[PDB]
Amino acid sequence: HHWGYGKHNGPEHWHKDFPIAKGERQSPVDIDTHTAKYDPSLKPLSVSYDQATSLRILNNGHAFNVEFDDSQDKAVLKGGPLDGTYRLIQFHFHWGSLDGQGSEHTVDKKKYAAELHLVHWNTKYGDFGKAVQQPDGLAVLGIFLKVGSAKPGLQKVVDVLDSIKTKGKSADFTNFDPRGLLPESLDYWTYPGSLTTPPLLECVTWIVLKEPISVSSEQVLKFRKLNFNGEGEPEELMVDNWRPAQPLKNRQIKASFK
Ligand SMILES: NS(=O)(=O)c1ccc(CCN(Cc2ccco2)C(=O)CN(CCC(=O)O)CCc2ccccc2)cc1
Ligand SMILES: NS(=O)(=O)c1ccc(CCN(Cc2ccco2)C(=O)CN(CCC(=O)O)CCc2ccccc2)cc1
Ligand SMILES: [Zn+2]
Repeated sequence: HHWGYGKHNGPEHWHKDFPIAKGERQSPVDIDTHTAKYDPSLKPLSVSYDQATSLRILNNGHAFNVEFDDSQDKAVLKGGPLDGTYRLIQFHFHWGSLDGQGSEHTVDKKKYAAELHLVHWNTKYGDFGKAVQQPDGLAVLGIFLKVGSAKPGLQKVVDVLDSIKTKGKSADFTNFDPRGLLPESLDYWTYPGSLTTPPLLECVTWIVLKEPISVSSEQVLKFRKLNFNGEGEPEELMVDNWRPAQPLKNRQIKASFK
């Protein structure tokens, strides 16, 4: 795999090794708020993270993942548009080189500074690798970040990043509560889509929260000090690791709220 976010290996090149990049349900997308229809049949989300067990934080060369114990139903997402139970496996972010870009989804073409993805897999498929082969295999909860006041629940993440500066580095990251990354409201938009990085599999029910979280300039500046490169290689700052909006095609975005 030699895909990335550079001019020579970025999103416009991905289709050559991953032809599904030009598929019928690719993500992210622009959320046109006036065209999304309230669906009164959608249920409230059930975010049940009380028993979450975080384990480790990894710089994988594309972002950093906070990984969870998903060998039992400890942190799960249910309800909303979902049938059944989806286990939290990891979260990560996408962010920009400046505050005016970074998110993958957009809202009436507005780009946020960053976007958090809480990744969950449908337990009816037994493991994540099986789930990604199914149209309802994953549920990703997407949360926009804007720059303003600090997010206290993000600080423990920010302060460990110095220890995973380069690709392949990891660190213990136990006892982290992902509930501190949520906004107050769970109002959301939802639509069927894909992974936003290769292999771009069309296996995701996207649930994008309407309310952004606020993070401080200092917090996002620390994201931007990470490296795409490995240790002992010339520095390539980990910034602009977002895929732009893709064609909506034959899909409808539904809103949980009027
Ligand atoms: N899956 S895809 O999107 O369709 C996709 C896959 C491959 C490429 C080409 C990658 N390119 C262009 C590039 C991209 C960024 C800069 O230059 C390279 O030059 C190859 N080279 C650096 C690629 C890399 O690892 O970044 C690695 C091979 C190599 C050989 C010998 C010694 C060391 C390394 C582009 C897109
Ligand atoms: N931005 S996004 O849309 O939210 C989004 C985009 C990409 C991914 C990546 C998913 N991938 C790559 C992948 C795997 C299969 C297809 O694709 C992995 O997680 C790979 N992982 C190893 C590297 C690692 O995780 O350390 C193993 C996953 C696994 C396989 C089998 C059983 C259990 C777990 C997640 C969310
Ligand atoms: Zn993501």
